[PDB]
Amino acid sequence: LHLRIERMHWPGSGQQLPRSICSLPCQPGERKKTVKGMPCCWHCEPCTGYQY
Amino acid sequence: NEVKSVQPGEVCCWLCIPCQPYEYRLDEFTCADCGLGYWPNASLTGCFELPQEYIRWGDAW
Repeated sequence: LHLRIERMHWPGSGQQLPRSICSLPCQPGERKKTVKGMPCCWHCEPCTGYQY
Repeated sequence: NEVKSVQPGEVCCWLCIPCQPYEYRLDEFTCADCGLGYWPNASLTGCFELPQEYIRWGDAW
């Protein structure tokens, strides 16, 4: 896997290798960050209320 | 008393979540609700009126 990211690897737009991702991280914290059956993606239900 | 929580996702496999006990069911895919002072229908088919309360002639108070 000998890549070279500094070897002008930007895919033509933005900066630092823009990414495809199904769901962003949710730093405040999520009731389950509940994943569906496909494990690479999740729904963020937040820790609202006393359940934190 | 329950609604199919949505996830179009990979496939049309639904979750189930019971509505807010005061929120009825006007759509199978989403609950419904009405003004304060009101209530859900038993089958959750619409808004229902909770019966007015007052100091009655014969009550203990």
